[PDB]
Amino acid sequence: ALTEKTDIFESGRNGKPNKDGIKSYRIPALLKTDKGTLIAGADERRLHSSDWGDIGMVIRRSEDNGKTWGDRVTITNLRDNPKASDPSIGSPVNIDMVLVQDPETKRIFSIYDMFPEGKGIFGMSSQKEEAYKKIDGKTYQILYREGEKGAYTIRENGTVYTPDGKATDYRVVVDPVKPAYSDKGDLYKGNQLLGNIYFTTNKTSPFRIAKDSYLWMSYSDDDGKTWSAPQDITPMVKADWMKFLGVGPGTGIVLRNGPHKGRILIPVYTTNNVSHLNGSQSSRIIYSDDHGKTWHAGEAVNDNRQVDGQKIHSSTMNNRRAQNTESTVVQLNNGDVKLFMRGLTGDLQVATSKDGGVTWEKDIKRYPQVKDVYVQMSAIHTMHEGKEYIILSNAGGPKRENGMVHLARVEENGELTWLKHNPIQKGEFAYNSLQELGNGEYGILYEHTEKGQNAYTLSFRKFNWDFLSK
Amino acid sequence: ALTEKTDIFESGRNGKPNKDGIKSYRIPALLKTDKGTLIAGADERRLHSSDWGDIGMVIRRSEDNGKTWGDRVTITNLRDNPKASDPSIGSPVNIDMVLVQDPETKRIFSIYDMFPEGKGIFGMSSQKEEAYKKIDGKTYQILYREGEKGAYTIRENGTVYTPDGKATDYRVVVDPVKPAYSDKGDLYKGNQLLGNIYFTTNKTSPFRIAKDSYLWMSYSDDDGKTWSAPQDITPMVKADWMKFLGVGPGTGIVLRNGPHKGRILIPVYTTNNVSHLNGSQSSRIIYSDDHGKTWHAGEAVNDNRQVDGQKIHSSTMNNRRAQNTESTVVQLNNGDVKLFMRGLTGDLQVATSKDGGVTWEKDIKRYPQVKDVYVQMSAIHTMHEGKEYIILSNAGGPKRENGMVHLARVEENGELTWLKHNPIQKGEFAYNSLQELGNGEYGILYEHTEKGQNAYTLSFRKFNWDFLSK
Ligand SMILES: CC(=O)N[C@H]1[C@H]([C@H](O)[C@H](O)CO)OC(C(=O)O)=C[C@@H]1O
Ligand SMILES: CC(=O)N[C@H]1[C@H]([C@H](O)[C@H](O)CO)OC(C(=O)O)=C[C@@H]1O
Ligand SMILES: [Cl-]
Repeated sequence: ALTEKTDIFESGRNGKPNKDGIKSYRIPALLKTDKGTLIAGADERRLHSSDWGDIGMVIRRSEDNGKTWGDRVTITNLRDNPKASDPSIGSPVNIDMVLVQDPETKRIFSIYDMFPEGKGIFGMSSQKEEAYKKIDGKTYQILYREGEKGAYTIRENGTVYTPDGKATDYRVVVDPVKPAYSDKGDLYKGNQLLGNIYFTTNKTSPFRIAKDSYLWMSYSDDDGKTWSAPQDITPMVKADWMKFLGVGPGTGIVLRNGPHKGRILIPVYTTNNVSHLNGSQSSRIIYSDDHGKTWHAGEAVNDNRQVDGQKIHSSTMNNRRAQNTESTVVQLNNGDVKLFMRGLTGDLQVATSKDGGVTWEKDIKRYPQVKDVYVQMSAIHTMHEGKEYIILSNAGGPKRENGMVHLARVEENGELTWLKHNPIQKGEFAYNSLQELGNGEYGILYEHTEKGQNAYTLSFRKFNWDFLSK
Repeated sequence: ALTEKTDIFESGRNGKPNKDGIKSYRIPALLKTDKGTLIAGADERRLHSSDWGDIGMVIRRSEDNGKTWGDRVTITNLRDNPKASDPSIGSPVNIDMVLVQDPETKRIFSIYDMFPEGKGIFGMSSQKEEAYKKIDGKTYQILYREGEKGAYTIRENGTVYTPDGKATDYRVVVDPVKPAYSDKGDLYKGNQLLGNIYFTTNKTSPFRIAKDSYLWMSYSDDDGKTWSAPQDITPMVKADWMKFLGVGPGTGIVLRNGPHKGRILIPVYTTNNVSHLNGSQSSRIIYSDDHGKTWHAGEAVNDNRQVDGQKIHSSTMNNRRAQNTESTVVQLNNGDVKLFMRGLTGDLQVATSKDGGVTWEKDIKRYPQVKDVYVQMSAIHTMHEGKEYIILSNAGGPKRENGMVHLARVEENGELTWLKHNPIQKGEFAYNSLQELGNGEYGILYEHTEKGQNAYTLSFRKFNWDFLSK
């Protein structure tokens, strides 16, 4: 059996905003917390549906295990540029979240992309501006002044600082904010405002950050009810050559066994300056061994990998077919990590790691039993009456439609046997996130539209083992 | 006055190897030391005059102000691949050197390029191979093993470690090297010599280093009679995005003024993976503030540089004309650093640093009164009775011909106004290196051909100044 859909994030209708003024909801993430709570995350795309604009990172909570859901809690929404001529592209952007709970600390992390005002990924500059500087062993974000060339950093209490190293006070950027963090990056000269460092057009202040892709994180210590101010984790994980670095949205994992047990894995992907979105999309994970304090980049699956007798690297590649993008991560009972990667083979592409996410084996396994129409997927480990299984959910196709939940037995070394492919949602079907619910039940937050819904409405369903196996 | 042609590094004739079977000599570097000694350095290009093959770093000394010269002392020459099916491209390569002396320590530095077997610069791999890896960092050089993906590292005493971090113990590379350092890189299984980590063709050992460009350093404390084993400085200065990193050959300086007195400046240039040789050649310096122990990279002249309306970076640029390659550096008495860069404008190109070679000013000064036929140049600071004077020497044109010596008056602001341009050599003329001999006398080692000489024969000329004035 399978429950009827419960709509958790309701988008507007026929191009028009909903009751709150919001046209679109988008990128689902679902988390089952130690307290038994269900946390549902999404992009709140106010006016409109594209991969940019006024977008907030929002969650909702359920305590009755998915029956009823509380209020929308906004984690982060950066304030729009009020003097931008095109308001649909006139806001700093947060986009795509990953959720994970550290089982030791009970801390819940939401990691998500950040772009200043622009078209977030489809609006990146073709030239690099340095985003960060290491002054005397400490890393500070850079600022670029109008007309002037040179450093400018952000130190101490948001006190700016000239390329001279002179504490040119008057100037402060806010980073211990305050309201719902919409005032992050606000620039003051005195007690009076001015502008915001994430503003790109028609600026009322002289300072902006570098035009780049960024990676932010916020945490909750009260089961998802209140969230910390965004931590900029970018410099810990982003290399000099990297153009884009963003999350593979959905739900991350904590390793439960082997010598790296307790390691947090967050799926991510990069583009390089050689081919950007045309032929360099490359999956990897970032990880933390200290309960979310510091983060590190693992190697890309495409690093030192052989395609057609020629080795590639994610920093230099230009090959459309060899890309792998958004991914979903799972650990086996034998300690292996499997990375299910969105790609362009029409097939399920899977990478294998032996050292817990850092390095990847030579070959990408392909399963013709599971279609991939170039859309996000979620997969989870689950134990049923002995051993062992993985549950994977994505569009059946052709196109982003006919939602499928696929069931595989985990064999031996460490092989997968696809046992059944059960339809879960007819009509439009895109992004989705699976969770184990306890007691042989499972949950899913997925993208789907009906009856003129804008794109997308995010909906929840429970199901049991019978729905999966017969 | 001007002294007649005095050859130091004699090339061959009409495609014949000279007395010692060395067809070609190339890339002059001239240094006068603390004891008054002159050092002349060259590419010992044994097999041809191309930018690859079997090349040794060699010097010849003079105690008598360049009257007569001592014999050849090989700094470094890596042994050839005896199994390579083409000897002309069948050797690990060293190429281009900078000479410089620390005034306080008297240590003389030779900084030069290195490539494994191949066409060094004209034969670089299309895709990135990681060359180094931090482990409890601790940075080690990577080895790749035929048939396998995965690190392999060179650790203590040259012991090869497996990608897992297990000692192969058996496998070891020669790091403290002995002979002419010709055994550097040799790979052993115990006392069994198998091959060399710098060979890339028809290999006899299982391991090779990354196909990349490297930057090596040797030093002598005995005024140039013996030299240490090559030190690999690459990982201190070469960023991840960099394809090529190599020196602007000739002679370096030490800062004598300002808040950075004692800093050693080595001119270098980089390429990127977007356009490599076709549009990315970018001049910068590397420097040492601790007497040549540790090195750091300065920012490129092309970093955040407004050109043709747009801002570029050395890591992302594709602009042929905006390139700046080999360069020579001088400090002014007001503390400014000037960088004369080989370019493709036909003009002389000059950039200014006000923080001792790290950052560069918005603007590149073009001096039409001075020609540049896209070839290396040489410049030195020199006081004579007044203020302030710089000598710049290069080709006259059209083509690599007519050795010119130009003089400029260093104004206080501090621009420079050119006074006279005097021919020092007729015929075909290319690379050169200038020094200050004292008593208002100057010396120049340069590149020249006559009587069917293989190119080049590298000749010396001593003289002032009435040549410059009158
Ligand atoms: C940060 C961002 O833009 N993420 C978006 C992603 C990305 O643009 C694409 O993977 C580029 O190749 O595309 C999609 C999509 O519905 O297909 C949704 C994400 O919101
Ligand atoms: C590292 C190296 O090869 N240096 C060479 C240099 C280089 O190829 C060029 O600067 C690329 O544009 O070319 C020349 C030259 O004929 O002028 C001489 C140098 O030996
Ligand atoms: Cl602003």
